[PDB]
Amino acid sequence: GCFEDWSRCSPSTASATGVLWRSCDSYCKVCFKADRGECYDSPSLNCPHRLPNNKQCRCINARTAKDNRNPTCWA
Repeated sequence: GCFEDWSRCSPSTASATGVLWRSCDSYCKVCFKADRGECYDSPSLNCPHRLPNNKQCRCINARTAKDNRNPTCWA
């Protein structure tokens, strides 16, 4: 139940702050030039916003390595 990054590709809980929790589809898209991100949440936790754990995603069909060309890839 850690929704914020899980929300990157799941339009439900529109929230983001600081790190932005861009970890999933947003990050995989531009950085590893993946096809999509799998926005799942850490099921072991149920955390209500400002989820400092909620950086968890698979970059599907990631075509590149960690890349720096995008400001949203700076992390």
